[PDB]
Amino acid sequence: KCNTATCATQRLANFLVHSSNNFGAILSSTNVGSNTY
Repeated sequence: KCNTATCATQRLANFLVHSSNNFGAILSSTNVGSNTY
């Protein structure tokens, strides 16, 4: 354990870059075909 706000933000940060980025990654797979995907 680091210090919570430390080790926690470090894990919390793991979902920060994933939970927020993964979105542009899905929106990035819809009109990718435009036609009937």
